[PDB]
Amino acid sequence: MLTLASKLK
Amino acid sequence: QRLEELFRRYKDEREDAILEEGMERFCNDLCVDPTEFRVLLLAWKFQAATMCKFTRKEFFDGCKAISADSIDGICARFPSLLTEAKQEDKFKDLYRFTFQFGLDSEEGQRSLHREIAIALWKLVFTQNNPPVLDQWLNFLTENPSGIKGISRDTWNMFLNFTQVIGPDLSNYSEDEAWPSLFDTFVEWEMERRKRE
Repeated sequence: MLTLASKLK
Repeated sequence: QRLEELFRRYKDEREDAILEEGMERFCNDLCVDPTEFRVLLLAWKFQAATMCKFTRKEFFDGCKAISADSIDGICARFPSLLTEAKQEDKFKDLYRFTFQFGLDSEEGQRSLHREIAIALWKLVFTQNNPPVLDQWLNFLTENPSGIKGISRDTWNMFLNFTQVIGPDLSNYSEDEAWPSLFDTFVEWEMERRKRE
């Protein structure tokens, strides 16, 4: 889930 | 019933799906870094293709597919998932899925962002690094020729590329109908061998 961190910000 | 309770605890309050908050708790319970290879394998098995999301159907069909209705059951499957992904035909399938997965269809794009492509190439080859992969990924982070993204055919043909050529490069022909990016790379890679 490469985009998880960005999506959580 | 255990599957329903399991789904319910990661499920979005509004949508009938696991979104990013659930996904993160779900990986945490699995004791797995969210970006690691087993998580790609899970998404593959659940046939997600939308990053950071498992719809109710994907989750149920995917859990059923690996015969798990629990966090502990899923973890127990990991070693055999790893083994499965090593078989030639499964790997080709996982490799094709990985492009679609990294692809933001919500917009949606038709190409992968260069950096996702770079991360996903590294991830998908986890168990089997081809000789040419390290430099290919160095080449792309540098991005000498300023590409915006990686298309489906470039991704598709890269696998064969890694099988045909290298470490020697002796089987590379500039005349062959490889995506032109491969030629840009071979040049770049000749230059770095020189400067080395």
